[PDB]
Amino acid sequence: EIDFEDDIDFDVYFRKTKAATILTKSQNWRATTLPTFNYNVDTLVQLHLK
Amino acid sequence: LLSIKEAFRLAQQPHQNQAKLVVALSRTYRTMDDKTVFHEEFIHYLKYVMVVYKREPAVERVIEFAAKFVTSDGGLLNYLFTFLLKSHEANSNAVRFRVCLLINKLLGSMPDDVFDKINKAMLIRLKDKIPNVRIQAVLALSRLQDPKDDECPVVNAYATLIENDSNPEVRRAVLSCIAPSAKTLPKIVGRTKDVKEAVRKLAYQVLAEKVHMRAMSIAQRVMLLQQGLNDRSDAVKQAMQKHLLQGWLRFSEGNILELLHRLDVENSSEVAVSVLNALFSITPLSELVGLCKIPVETLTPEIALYWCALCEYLKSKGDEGEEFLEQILPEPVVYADYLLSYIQSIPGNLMTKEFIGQQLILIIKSLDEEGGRKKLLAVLQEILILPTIPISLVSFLVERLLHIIIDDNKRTQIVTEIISEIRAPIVAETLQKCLILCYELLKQMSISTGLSATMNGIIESLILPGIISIHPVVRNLAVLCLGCCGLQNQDFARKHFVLLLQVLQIDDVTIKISALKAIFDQLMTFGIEPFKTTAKNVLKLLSDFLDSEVSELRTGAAEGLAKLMFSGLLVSSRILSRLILLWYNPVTEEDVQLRHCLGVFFPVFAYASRTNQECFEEAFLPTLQTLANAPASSPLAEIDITNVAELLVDLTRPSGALTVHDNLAMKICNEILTSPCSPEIRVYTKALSSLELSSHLAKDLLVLLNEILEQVKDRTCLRALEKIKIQLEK
Repeated sequence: EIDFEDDIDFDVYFRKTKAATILTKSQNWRATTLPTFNYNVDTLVQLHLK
Repeated sequence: LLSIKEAFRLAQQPHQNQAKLVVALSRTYRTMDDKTVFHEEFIHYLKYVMVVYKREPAVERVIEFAAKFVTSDGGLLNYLFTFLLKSHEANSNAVRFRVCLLINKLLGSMPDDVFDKINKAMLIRLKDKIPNVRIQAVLALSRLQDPKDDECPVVNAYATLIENDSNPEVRRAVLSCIAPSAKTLPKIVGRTKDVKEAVRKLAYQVLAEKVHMRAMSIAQRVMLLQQGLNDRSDAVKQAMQKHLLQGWLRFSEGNILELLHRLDVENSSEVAVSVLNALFSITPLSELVGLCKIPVETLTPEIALYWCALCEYLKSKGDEGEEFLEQILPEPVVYADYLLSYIQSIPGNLMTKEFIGQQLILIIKSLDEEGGRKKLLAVLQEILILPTIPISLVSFLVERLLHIIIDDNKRTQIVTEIISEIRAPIVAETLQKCLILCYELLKQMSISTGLSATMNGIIESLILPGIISIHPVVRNLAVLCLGCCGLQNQDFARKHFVLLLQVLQIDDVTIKISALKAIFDQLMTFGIEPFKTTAKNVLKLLSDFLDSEVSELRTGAAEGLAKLMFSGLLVSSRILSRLILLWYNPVTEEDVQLRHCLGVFFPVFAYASRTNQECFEEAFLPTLQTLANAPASSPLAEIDITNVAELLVDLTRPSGALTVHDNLAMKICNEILTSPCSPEIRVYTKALSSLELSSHLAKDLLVLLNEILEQVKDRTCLRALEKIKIQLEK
């Protein structure tokens, strides 16, 4: 519920300071993307010719 | 009248019509004179809902109202726009979020340097500390894109953000806004590999719904179809199949054949079959079989592969498919003549005719009747005998032929008949054709009927003489065949096993690989012992291939040795030391098969039994000493010793009577006491501290640790050793 009655000094909220955006330094797709091999332990007991 | 405050206080309520409030207040606006007094009033009460970050529904209702109302000196929407752009750098996270939100909602509901200031301001907020603020900025800047104008600063930011933003929703946001352009397309399709399932699911929708099928290369279409089809979640599978495939299918007019042409069926046919099978299971048989008017001879590879994949499908839908299957296929025999007449039409480069040939040769195992078998075996034999036929089809024909015979002796005979035919007239490829039959005969042959005296004919006639053949393609199949024979009779293996080793060191590289396979399959089946009662050095030979320059040989040797160890047929702390080293060796970083194989073996081998772990414990010191003694030139000097020791201690934990770690603690204390100021002193102490020491070893260990504290001089290792001491004292 929002009380529109009491005169709140909204300057505290809208006022400017430091610092708004993420720093220039800050990353790669390596973090976002999945890495594409499969080795089943059964292949360890299996033959090459059959 | 209705004041802005009542209008807002009312919009706050859940069940309160907004269309009405617009009309009430809308008059209140025009009825006022000097609108600027209303303008300043509107923003003032709007501030009460711009300072709340959390999505309380009351706040959201007013925002929607204020935005809807406004978009249903210059003002009022322009007054509000001016105010938002001045407040978009406010210290409050809520305000910045609300500002972007309102700008977004405004830009979306409406029918001058304000467009420029928005584009500028939101482009800044794309870098906001708060993820949600960045999201609203993206949504805001969404309408302000321009695909045509190269290097738009919105599409650029989107291109950066869609791949580089830490936050999944920010990316997922940019993925739904980004305009499908030439440079943009790769980023969009690249989100089908995104870590977050929701992003991957969405990428298929945007692709299917915002990009045309033409825009994508044939190679991309297969990547999407394949990738999405075996993606970890059925949510992503269903997403691609529902939006993308059924969408790609729609552009074809719901025709599967036309769709196949677009997937480059010749090369990526396995993927095409998957697409087919997935598509088959969601359409009635009456329609799928409909695509076939009994065969029609002039066909494309897309047509051939379809019918082949459908016939195999229809045979799997057991009974119902029996009816629809008999619609497209003729009785087994009449198909044989059909198969035969095609193979004849083969001497611009129509690889395509070899491919289509395989598909029809492969349809054979969907036929069925004893008379028909003989007449299928008849044409199959005829085709195999006929020259000019490409060897690519040989293996496939032989397999289809051997499937039917049922009898190992009848197979060896039907085969013997065929080889003698090909051996009558007079080159190397005539030898290849024969050996291809020999191979495909040996591999499907059961162990019981090992080396029928008829086989020994072929072994003596074709297989053995093949090994010395001048043509390399001949030797390879010869070796492969010899190894398959050795598997049949143990005595046979013993005689020619020495020959197989000969091939290993002397012969060509691609033959070696076959040799390794042979030797390893035989060692795995008969053990090492029966072969040392001629080649006493067999273990030395296979081992020295770990240091091979050829990837296939490293991986062949390495894996073959790993297999022998896992089944307890080989016990060697040396070779196991050489394996662990090989796995860490930089020379192996791009040997994916090798590095992956061992990665599984070491753990599963270690925790299988104490004797296995004991093998690692025996190998502990020799490994780290092989490392410490490596000159700067070897790739081994690059290796990190601590990583290797930690792995060994890990594999040897009793969490997988003096335990193995107890013996280790001894070995290590004995080593530390031998050279307490060694360059590796740090490594050995860490290994010591991370061990899982038994309780009863503490008194004996304490004795050792005290003396170690006397001789060890590195203050770093000492503080760690004292720390171990207090634990024992407990």
